[PDB]
Amino acid sequence: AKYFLHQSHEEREHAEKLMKLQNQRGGRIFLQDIKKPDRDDWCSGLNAMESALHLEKSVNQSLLELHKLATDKNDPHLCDFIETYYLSEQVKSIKELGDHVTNLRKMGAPCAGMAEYLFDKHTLG
Amino acid sequence: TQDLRSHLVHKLVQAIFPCPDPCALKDRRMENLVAYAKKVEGDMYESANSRDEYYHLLAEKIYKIQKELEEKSQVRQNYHQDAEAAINRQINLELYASYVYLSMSCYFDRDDVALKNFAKYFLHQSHEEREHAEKLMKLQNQRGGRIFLQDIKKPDRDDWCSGLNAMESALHLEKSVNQSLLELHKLATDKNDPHLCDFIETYYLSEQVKSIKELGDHVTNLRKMGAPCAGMAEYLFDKHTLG
Amino acid sequence: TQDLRSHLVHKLVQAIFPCPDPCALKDRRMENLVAYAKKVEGDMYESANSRDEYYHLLAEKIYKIQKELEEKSQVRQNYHQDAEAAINRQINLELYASYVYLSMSCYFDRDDVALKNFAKYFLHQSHEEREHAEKLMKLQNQRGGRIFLQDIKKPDRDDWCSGLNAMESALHLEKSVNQSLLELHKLATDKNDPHLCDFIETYYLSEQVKSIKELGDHVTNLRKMGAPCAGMAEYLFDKHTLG
Amino acid sequence: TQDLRSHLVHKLVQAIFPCPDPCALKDRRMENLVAYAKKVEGDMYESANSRDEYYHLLAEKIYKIQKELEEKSQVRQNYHQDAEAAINRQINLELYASYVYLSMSCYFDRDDVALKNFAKYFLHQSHEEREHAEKLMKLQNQRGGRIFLQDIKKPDRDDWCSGLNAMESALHLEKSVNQSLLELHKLATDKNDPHLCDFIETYYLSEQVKSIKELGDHVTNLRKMGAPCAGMAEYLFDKHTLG
Amino acid sequence: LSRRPSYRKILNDLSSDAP
Amino acid sequence: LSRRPSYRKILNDLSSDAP
Amino acid sequence: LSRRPSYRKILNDLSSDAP
Repeated sequence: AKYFLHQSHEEREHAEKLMKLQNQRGGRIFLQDIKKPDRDDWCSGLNAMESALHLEKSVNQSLLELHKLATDKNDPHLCDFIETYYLSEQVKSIKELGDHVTNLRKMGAPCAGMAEYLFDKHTLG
Repeated sequence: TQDLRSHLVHKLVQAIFPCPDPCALKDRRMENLVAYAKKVEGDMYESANSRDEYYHLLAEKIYKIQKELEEKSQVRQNYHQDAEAAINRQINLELYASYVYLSMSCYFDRDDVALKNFAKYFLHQSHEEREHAEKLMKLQNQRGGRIFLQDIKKPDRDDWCSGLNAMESALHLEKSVNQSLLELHKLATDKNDPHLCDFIETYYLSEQVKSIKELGDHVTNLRKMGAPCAGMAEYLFDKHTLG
Repeated sequence: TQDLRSHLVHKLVQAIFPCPDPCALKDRRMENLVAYAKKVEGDMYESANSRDEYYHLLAEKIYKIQKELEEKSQVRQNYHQDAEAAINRQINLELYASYVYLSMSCYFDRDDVALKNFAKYFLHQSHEEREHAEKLMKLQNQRGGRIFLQDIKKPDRDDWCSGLNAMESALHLEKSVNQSLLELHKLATDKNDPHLCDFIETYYLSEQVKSIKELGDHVTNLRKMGAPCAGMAEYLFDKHTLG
Repeated sequence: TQDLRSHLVHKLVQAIFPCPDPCALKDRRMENLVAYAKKVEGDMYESANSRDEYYHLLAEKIYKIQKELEEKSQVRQNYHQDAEAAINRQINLELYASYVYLSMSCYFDRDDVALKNFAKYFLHQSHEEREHAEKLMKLQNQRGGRIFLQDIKKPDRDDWCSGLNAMESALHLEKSVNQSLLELHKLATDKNDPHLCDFIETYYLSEQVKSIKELGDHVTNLRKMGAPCAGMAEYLFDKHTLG
Repeated sequence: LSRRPSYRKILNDLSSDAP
Repeated sequence: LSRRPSYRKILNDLSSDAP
Repeated sequence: LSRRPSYRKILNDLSSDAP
């Protein structure tokens, strides 16, 4: 829970930084409705880690599409800032989630509650 | 027309060859070089029509002679002359911006303005632009490109009206600098130069965007408070924001 | 030709399948796999012409078998095999540069040279190149690309003459590394890879440019002072610059 | 066969004589040397039978020419060529061990392994082996022996299975290094070299024994807990021992 | 085929090992 | 020719100096 | 002769380079 809260705080700070960067450039921001997660019950831990990894991959794909659109529409500053101060954190998060998934698959989760407890008390502990 | 011809014949001996060396070499080489220069300029003068075409042909001959004696740097790797011209234009624009900021700093610290915080902010901006220009010159020297420093233009508006007009002029200057940086990045991308364009878009565009945003905020404050429609707004912005 | 055939038949059982597991699975699977390998190699040997074509067909069969058993990483997102080959070539070049710098450091700390500061500088450069290579390997492992470490080539010049020739060789090596980095950036840009090329041009090209500039300054100093035309210049550059 | 002959005729001018000096001497000496080399290679080609015997005779001639131009060090005292060959083989083995440890460190820090402590331990071991190799090179340079750095071999097993197989391979490598050190000590004792063998048995064998004991303890722990029969044992050994 | 560097690697290895 | 900026520089200098 | 390792080194190099 603490790790997920820290990740949520990091994503919130990144979103606020993106909003501030858009406001500095002069672009308008039209905040719409926020969609809810399609899976209210995240099964256990392995499914939650896989969903987080898929979400990070989708965010990375969206960032790549944004960089490509900024390069095609003559926008070096925005694409450079995105690929410098955002893609590194995304790659680090993807690598950490992959390591967590590998650990949960090798130890035995959710096939046994011992692996989840040990990963809670050792890695994120 | 004697002084003009004397200057033209005295500048070519320096434009063609730099400086000799008495102790290392001899002295007859510079004499032979200046003799050949006199001979070729006399041959060009005897075979000329008017005045402008002779000067153009002399300039072309000087350029063609300088085409060989270049001595390229050993650290030069993947760099085109268009990138060098773009860097020179950017350096000239940075020097012009520093001169404009110095003029603004020296215009507000007078007695008829009485704005010390504005003068300090303009002096800090001029120092930042000077440091950026020096960093650009150092980066160009590290890559091996030549730097040809020319004359620095003066601001077209010696009297900057008040404060709002000065802020608008500074914002327009920052927008022009940003456009020049974008053109430099595009030219470096089209001419295969990722390092220079990346360094420009990383360690320069951020400061330019921040300065543009700050100038826009200052203009918005001056327009909402009431400047130069009332001297109270300028004094309050001096004693609060830049104070 | 018995030892060659034995090595060829003992390397394919490892190139096709990695390592089995007795406690987790059983043991008949590896036996069936090696039996199928023996059967297919016998079928290829019975239907062959000479010697080179049989080896080529065996290598192609091994490649085709490895085409399925790949197990791609879940963290791999937008990455082409050309980028992987370019990263492998860059890693090989970094290892070669580290080996050359280690040889230079071990060549100057002898008794016939007596240059401890040059050896320390070369050792520091070798450590920096080693750290850069390790960082590149870690970045490739984070993206999910495979790393196939091969043999490290030796310097073609075991005797680095003196100091000026060593500095020129180091400058040429740095220029080659910069050219390889530019080619990698171009390949990543053409194959849709902004993150890798941006990281390369940000956290690697600056150090390369600084090293090239430092080596150029060292070469200029050695040429102006008098090296290796006089041992005084080398001693003074050792006791002043790198001292 | 033109490129091969060109390479063979361009490598002999560097293998026979190192590097000339224009400013110190003249230039006709290198010309006379390369002319004599061309003459002798032409005489050997005109008096040859096949291809391999000519290359062998050329290599023997190069060796015989290098027998005179050796310039022994003034610090060399009581040192045989067998000891030099043994030190070179030990340096090659140390470089191979460092490469294997680097490959192990870069194999465990991936996403399909997720063992950061194992990668850190392997990187520390690689750094220790690199420092030991550098110390051996420095000790050889202090004694006056020549160092001929050759190619570094790659690990025969690119995929290190899991953790137990990697530990067993590291233990076998440490045992091979210990056997090589024992052979070096025996050769130094038989060839009258107490200083080198004493330094090897004092400042190297202790670390080797400690590493062998640590690897044996790690293998025993992996066999008792259950690796690679279960991923829980590897995770616990990562988070407890190397954690 | 020749899309991966291991093609050229194994080719050079087999050319160096086998005469 | 006009491939380098010193072309235009010397041209403008000669146009400003000479009438 | 074969008293120095550079003998075997050059021999192996010439055997690997020349067919």
